[PDB]
Amino acid sequence: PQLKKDIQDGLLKMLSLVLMHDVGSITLALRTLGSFEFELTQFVRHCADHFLNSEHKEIRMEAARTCSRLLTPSVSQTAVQVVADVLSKLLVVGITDPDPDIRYCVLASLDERFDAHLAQAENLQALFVALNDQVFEIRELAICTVGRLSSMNPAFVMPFLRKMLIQILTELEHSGIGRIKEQSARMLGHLVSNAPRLIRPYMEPILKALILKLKDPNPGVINNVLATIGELAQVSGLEMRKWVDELFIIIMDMLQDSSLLAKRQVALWTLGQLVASTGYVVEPYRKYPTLLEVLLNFLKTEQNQG
Amino acid sequence: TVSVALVLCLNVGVDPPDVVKTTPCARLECWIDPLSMGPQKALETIGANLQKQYENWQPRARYKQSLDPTVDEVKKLCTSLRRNAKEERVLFHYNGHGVPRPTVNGEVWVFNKNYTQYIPLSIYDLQTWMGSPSIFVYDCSNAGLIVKSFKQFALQREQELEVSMKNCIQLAACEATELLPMIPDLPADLFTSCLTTPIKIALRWFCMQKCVSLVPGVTLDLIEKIPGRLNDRRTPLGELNWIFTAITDTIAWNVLPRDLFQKLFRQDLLVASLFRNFLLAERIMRSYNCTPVSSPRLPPTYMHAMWQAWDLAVDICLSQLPTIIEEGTAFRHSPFFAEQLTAFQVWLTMGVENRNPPEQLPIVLQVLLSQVHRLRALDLLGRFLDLGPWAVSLALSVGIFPYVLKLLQSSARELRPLLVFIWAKILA
Amino acid sequence: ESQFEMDI
Amino acid sequence: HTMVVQAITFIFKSLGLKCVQFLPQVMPTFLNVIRVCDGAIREFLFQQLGMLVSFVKSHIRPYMDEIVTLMREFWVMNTSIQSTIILLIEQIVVALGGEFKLYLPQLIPHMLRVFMHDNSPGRIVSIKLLAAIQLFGANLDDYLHLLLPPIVKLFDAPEAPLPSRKAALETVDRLTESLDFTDYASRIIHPIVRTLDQSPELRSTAMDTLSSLVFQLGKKYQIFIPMVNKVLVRHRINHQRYDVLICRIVKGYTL
Repeated sequence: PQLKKDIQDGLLKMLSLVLMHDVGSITLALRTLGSFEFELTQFVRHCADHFLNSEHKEIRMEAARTCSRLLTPSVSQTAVQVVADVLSKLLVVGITDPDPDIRYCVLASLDERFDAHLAQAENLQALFVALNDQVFEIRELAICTVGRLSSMNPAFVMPFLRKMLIQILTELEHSGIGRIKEQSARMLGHLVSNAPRLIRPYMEPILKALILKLKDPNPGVINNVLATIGELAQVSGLEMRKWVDELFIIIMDMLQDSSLLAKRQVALWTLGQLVASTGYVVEPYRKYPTLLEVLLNFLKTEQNQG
Repeated sequence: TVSVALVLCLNVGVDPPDVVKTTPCARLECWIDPLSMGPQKALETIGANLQKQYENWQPRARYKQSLDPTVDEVKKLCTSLRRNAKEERVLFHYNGHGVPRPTVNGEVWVFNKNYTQYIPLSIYDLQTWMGSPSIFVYDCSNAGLIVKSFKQFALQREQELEVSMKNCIQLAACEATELLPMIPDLPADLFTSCLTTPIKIALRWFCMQKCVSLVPGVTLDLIEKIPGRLNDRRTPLGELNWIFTAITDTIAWNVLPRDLFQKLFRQDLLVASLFRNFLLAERIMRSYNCTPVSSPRLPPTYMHAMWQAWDLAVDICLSQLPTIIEEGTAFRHSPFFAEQLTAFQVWLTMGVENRNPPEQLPIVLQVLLSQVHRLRALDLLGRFLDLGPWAVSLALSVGIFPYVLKLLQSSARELRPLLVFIWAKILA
Repeated sequence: ESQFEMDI
Repeated sequence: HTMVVQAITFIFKSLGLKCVQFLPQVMPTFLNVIRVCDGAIREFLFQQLGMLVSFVKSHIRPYMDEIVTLMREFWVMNTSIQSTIILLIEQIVVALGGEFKLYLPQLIPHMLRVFMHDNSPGRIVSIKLLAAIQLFGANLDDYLHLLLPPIVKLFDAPEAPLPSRKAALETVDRLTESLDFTDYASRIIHPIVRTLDQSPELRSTAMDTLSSLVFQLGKKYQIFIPMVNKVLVRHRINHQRYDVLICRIVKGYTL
């Protein structure tokens, strides 16, 4: 520690020069300026372009995240403008770059302190464009950020959320079965978790849509729908009490046939959430006595202690 | 605008020979089905509802009617309209109903109640008679053909004078290449209806076509039974009217140029009503082969994202509607205006002078009407006008200035300090 | 002046 | 068969719309034959049903449900039945001035399986279906998010046949002028840029398609410029509309 006040200073008098001058050296300067104990912003703002002239995945990912971290040291409006410029340029690098992980890293770099910058529609449109991507995780980040912005900008974001809900339901009802269907059910779950304010008005439509999926026949898809139902129970609370009977019947039918389905843990957890959130805690063992065996027999058959 | 012409080319519901229509093509007119009544009522009640529906727009206007115009009734009507409105505009309506469809010449077919008893009238004659400026409403099966014909003949008049045109407004149902489709759900006078009761018409169209479960329990029976006077905000109709006008004016101010917006939507009540309803009807009517047509150079306002909020304003309001009608439930005020004022405050909170200016200044203009949201709007304006001088000038350009000026005729001395503060900044 | 009714 | 049916068709042709006097009597049985007859003559009957559709259009509205059902049941991607079904789809789009949107979602899950199954060298199965999708126009306002991914995957592949490459690029261009693709802009332009550095056969084509998108995006197109141009410069590729539009955009003067 005793030499740090010198060593880092010396490194700066190198690193700054290496930031100006070279793609490899500038990449090193970025990576080692971010990771280390330094105290440059104008240099990183232009090195954001210089690290791009490279074909290495790790360089792109780590240097993008490092430029994101470095350009937010102290945020003020000038810092907001600089970070917005460079992060938009990195999102443009995202569309230039077919790599999923680089795009995910760039989008996840968006710290919550810049939410005010995203409050304006001129900047929320960038997130709505980010929703228009082919990768699940990027769209998950976009939904989370947009739903967080829902606290501030209803006039801008409410139609976005409604359009996404309608689109996702249409995709689930029309796009057929596949990995994309599982991703779509997960998308609806993320939208529900991040948008309780809209789903609560529209709980009955979305709940009917979710119920019909399970009542139709597809492992994973049924699992995503079931987890989404449990999440809706968490969000809604007492609203689903009228449906608790049918929902418990469906889930117990699954658990009895758990030997033929994936993630019985999800169904058990879903019953727990449903009864805990709706208040049906003691009716089922009278209405549905068999559960008194199952919850006990599960402890002598299933070998996963989780 | 002075005077209005109501030209009724009704051959007592007799179909033309040049069409062969399906069984559910007995489409009403003016919410009246003339096929169930004879000439004395099939021709009269339509005119009665036209008169009522248009007095609802401007009762002051000199309304004149012409049922079964043959030759001389046309000339007397348009001559009288010229005399009353030698310099001002003259509104002029069409239906194109009855026996054979409107043609390029401008004929009428109501001479002696027959397919063959037609009259070779000319558009050039009417344009010569209408030497003054003019407004036209073409609600026809081939209304775009009539628009193209009228543009060409008005251009002919302009060429003849150079070797009324260039001060003309035209609105129409469809394009010349696209006839009105045989949709039973629509009334026959589609373009008269949609510009007349746009609220319930848009509600019905979306209830039929927006195949979404977001608003369960709402059907067309409820839409036909909504209480309200389009200004009584205690019912859905007043709130929906206010919100729809606010949305349309906001999108037009954001999108349309100032040279046309500041004249069409400000210098005449009926022109503003027709154009607002026309943009909403355009959003409805583009969905099928009924491409609307218009005279002024107006970009496609329907594409604007704020129209999505329109659906939300519907989605909330209709969610209350089944008990508003059946159970008489008092309407709950929509959060639309509060949300948009929050958006205005968000733009203010950005603290940047030269982003794109606030899109919600027309919303503020139409929120200064009533106290319950005018107070928030006035506080927001006080915050806004402390920005650079552009914030002042734009407040004059939007049209907020006349409304705040009008608000400075009240006796609310508890409110006057804020109003004088704001008005002192707007006039700077 | 105004195109709407105002609480004035 | 062809001696009877054609005569009826000829009479209907000679009657035009006047054949509506007989359609309540004839068409219910005619459709029944389509459900019962052998496939080889079933295709010919589908073609003659298309002829009748072209004849009358709106007057077979009450029969359109059964027509769509019959089309969907026998949709097995056979080249003959596929071309016949596409002809019927185009004819029904012409007939349905404002009601095709109520029958399009009935066809989407049967179209999504066409693109992502066939791998023939530019077979008519995909190309003529893409032409049909071009013909839809404004009806794709609430459904392009369903059909766009497989259409994109046709040219996105590295070994796409040239008919499958120009198609889904000319198709995007033709739909671009009438539809707003701002929401779909990323998912469209990025996989197009993936193929700009591929074979020269598309050098103009994709760029021409991009030109239309450019005109709609304007200022927004300054997220696609560094992606698109830096791959275009890898080869000698130009397009005058694209060049003048980009000059206008960067200059900020689009008049």
